[PDB]
Amino acid sequence: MKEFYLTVEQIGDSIFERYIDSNGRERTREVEYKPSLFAHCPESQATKYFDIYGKPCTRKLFANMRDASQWIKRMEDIGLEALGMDDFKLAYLSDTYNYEIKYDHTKIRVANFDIEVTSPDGFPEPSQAKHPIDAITHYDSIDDRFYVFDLLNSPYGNVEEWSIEIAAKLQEQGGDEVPSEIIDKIIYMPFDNEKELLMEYLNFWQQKTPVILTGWNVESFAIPYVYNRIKNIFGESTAKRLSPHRKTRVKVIENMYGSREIITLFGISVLDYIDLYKKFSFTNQPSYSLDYISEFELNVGKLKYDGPISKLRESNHQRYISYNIIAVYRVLQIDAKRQFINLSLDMGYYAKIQIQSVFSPIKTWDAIIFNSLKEQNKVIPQGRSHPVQPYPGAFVKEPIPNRYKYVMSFDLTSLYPSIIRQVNISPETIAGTFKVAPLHDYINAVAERPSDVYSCSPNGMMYYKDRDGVVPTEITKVFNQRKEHKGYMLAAQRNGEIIKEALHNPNLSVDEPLDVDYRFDFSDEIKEKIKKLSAKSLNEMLFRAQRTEVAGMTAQINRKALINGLAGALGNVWFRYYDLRNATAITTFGQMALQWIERKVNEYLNEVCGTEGEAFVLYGDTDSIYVSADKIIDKVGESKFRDTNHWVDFLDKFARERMEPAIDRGFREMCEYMNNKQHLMFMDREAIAGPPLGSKGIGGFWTGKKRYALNVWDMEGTRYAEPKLKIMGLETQKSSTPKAVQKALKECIRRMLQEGEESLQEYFKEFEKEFRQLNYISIASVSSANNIAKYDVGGFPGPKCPFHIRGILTYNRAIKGNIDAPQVVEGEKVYVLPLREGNPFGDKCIAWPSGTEITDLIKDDVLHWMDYTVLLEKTFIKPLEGFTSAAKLDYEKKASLFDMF
DNA sequence: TCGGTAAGCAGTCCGCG
DNA sequence: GCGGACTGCTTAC
Ligand SMILES: Cc1cn([C@H]2C[C@H](O)[C@@H](COP(=O)(O)OP(=O)(O)OP(=O)(O)O)O2)c(=O)[nH]c1=O
Ligand SMILES: [Ca+2]
Ligand SMILES: [Ca+2]
Ligand SMILES: [Ca+2]
Ligand SMILES: [Ca+2]
Repeated sequence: MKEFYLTVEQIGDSIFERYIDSNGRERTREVEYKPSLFAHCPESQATKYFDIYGKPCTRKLFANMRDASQWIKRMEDIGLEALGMDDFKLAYLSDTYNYEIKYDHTKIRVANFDIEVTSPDGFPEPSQAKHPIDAITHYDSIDDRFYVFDLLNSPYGNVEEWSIEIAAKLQEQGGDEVPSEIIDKIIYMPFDNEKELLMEYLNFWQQKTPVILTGWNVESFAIPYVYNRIKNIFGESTAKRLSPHRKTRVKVIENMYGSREIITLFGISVLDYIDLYKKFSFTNQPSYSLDYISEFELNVGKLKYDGPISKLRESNHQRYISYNIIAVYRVLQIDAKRQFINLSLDMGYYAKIQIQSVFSPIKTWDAIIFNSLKEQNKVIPQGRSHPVQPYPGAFVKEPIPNRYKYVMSFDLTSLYPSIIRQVNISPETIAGTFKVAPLHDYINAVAERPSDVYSCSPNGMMYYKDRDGVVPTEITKVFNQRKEHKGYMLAAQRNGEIIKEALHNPNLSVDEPLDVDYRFDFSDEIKEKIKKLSAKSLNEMLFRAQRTEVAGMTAQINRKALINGLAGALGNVWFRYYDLRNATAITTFGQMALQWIERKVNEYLNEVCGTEGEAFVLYGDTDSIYVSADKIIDKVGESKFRDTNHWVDFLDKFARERMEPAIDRGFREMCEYMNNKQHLMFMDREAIAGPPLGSKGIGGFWTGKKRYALNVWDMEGTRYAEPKLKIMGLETQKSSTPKAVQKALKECIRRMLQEGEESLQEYFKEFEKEFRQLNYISIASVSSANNIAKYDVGGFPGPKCPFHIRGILTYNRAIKGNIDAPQVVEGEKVYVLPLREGNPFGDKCIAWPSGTEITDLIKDDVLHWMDYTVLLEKTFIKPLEGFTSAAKLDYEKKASLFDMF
């Protein structure tokens, strides 16, 4: 097999590399790598190395990496550019793996672990590590085993061994329900003392050294705790055995308001799963406890126990250990679904970076561009210091707030990357500038044509047309990968809808789910077989189709995020290729493209309808337009359609056969006007929306910019079994909105769009009457909580104290003195409830850590004093009033002359 | 929360005769 | 009471 790296580090003058050799074995080597850097040289000097602008360079080979670093410093002292890859390990990988890396995940040791630490006096601080580690569960992907290290004797209690037999039993048998599929994979090791436990764990780690190390909060808790505890008991040298090269560093992570410490383990790649999830999931959750995320992702129930976690080991050691094991498994289950480790490996090996560097789009693109340029013996520029400067972004149209009955939307494919490719925007393709007219003049095609030679953006920049820049070349490669995965995602989505339709008529039989590839549209033969399947088999197939869609979504949306990240990196001062001329060339071209095509679409539809000056485009944001289709439907007449699907078909065909060719002609003209390199503005129909045929539903409404709701029948070629609400920006979509209120507001919207005013009034009346019975957690608001200290004046709110922070201060006074009460953590999320006048907490609200029940001490008083009237007005009535006023509807029935009968 | 801009709403403070 | 200046937080792209 072809060799591939696992990890790489620089330690002084050596590169330490772990890798898989040509025979598939894991090896380690230390290499005295001699790096090269570059200086500009005279034109009359033979070289094969050129910078990105075509100026000749001489290569300087150093005796060691320290010599190279010192040379960079002296070049700064002189005032001359020091060119080349200054991150020597990236250069090492580029020289050692000079081909497209083909990796074999089965050879990569991925470890998932979790620790338990009993603590009487609050949260066990990892930097102190003053309490025994009393359990470790460590799953190894190569062994496919859960290694369980269990402390039986502690200063906080002596316990009996954990029983695998009880662990396996149902909770209704008094068991812990450890999933049967992992029971045979557990290797249980009990210990008489903590010193022996940790010594054995280190010997185990030496034998089975993680390449990828993951788990939940491992970077901020488990790793520093284990390192510091071993340090405290045995000394520094022993703790450093967690690194295969015996090297560690305390790293200070700084933010806006403070800092924290993590431990860097040289020769390991730590990918904390909470951080993978936050980067790659595109969710914003009210809590990031593993129980909360597990319930959201997997629909598994919360891990139930009695009393505080600090007393769990002593009271129920059996459950304590089972729950440690289950926590490790839940992370593996989330990854089986979301496939974030797979994604990280794919992108890391593609770029040729340390795998943990996938968190940084700047580092990722630096490496991709470096490797690409090196292939042509070109030499990268030195990174420079720049002051942070604001720059302009997208255009968003101000919509007229209203109901909109029939709507079709259109959207540009991969806009910012397509602009980069069309215009040919790159550091080395800058050709010069032209004299800019107001943007309006380009939009309306009255400005002078910018150039007869170069490719232009309306910010004034011109670009070469003779050859593609490196940024367009490399962005195209990742875009093509994205396109492939998006295809699989959409096919799985369409396949899912076929199964949903079939589920209306399930067959009374015993059979099996079909063995199919859900990434490809079902054949006619498969469709025929599906129509004969049982509900059991169909539901299994739906679950599998949906898992295939999730896998495709992970792969496509994150490749989209990477290519959009390159457009953004051009506007980040830490990027080697930072240039506001290029960042603004992208965003300004986008503003023009949207407004240009709004004009062309209005012109086309006014012509087909025989009117003048009427606005068909009701809204647009960045690269999308929303078109009123009422007049199109009315030209046919509603009574002429057989059912909803009939007019949906008609609009689908109108969009494809009439509107898209008109849009294409419009953009081709724009490409010629700007003299661009290649026409790549591809705007296809996205949504077809409207009320059910014959209903009193309103179809859709807008309240303002980035705030609308549509009843959608077809999305990007997926024809839904049931209409789907597309809601953007409204409170239903915000993590700050109470869970039960999101649900109620969504039902109000559904009723408005699908059924009409009377239906809305009926539901509102019921919600208002019953909502006080809702569980307190479900009606609590949520907020991140920063700067608690800034606003705390002797335990009371200082000037301008935010509402949620006020709630935290209230909580802190109520729990004062208690060492075991859950503390609110700076920067994390809290639940918030309003309090009625004259409550014993002495303020108008209270807040506590999100994802948790409020502590028993004050729970009774919180429930008794919760202000339901304020809660309802603020979270439900006010947003609903906004929706209904915009849609010209009433949520309460107004008096009529009929009330007289 | 270590890792592009536009823009909405909640809440504080305070003016507005 | 509602709007502007401002902070804080959270979305849509
Ligand atoms: C979603 C998103 C968009 N944008 C910018 C760049 C996008 O090209 C532009 C439009 O966003 P989108 O229409 O969401 O995305 P897209 O056009 O890149 O891709 P698709 O093919 O799925 O339509 O907004 C960002 O800069 N960052 C982001 O996270
Ligand atoms: Ca735990
Ligand atoms: Ca788009
Ligand atoms: Ca059937
Ligand atoms: Ca869009």
